[PDB]
Amino acid sequence: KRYRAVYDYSAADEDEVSFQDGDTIVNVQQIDDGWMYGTVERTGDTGMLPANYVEAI
Repeated sequence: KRYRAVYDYSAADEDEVSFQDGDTIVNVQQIDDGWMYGTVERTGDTGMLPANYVEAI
């Protein structure tokens, strides 16, 4: 269920999350081909994140 961010990402809107390279994303569920939903542990931010910006741990 855990992923690691490989690049920084800045949320475009309220439903996305922001994160930094190296952040762990947990409780990840897949939404579609482009997008997952999960929580950036370090900030507590939960929401949509682009799948290309993370990798499964």
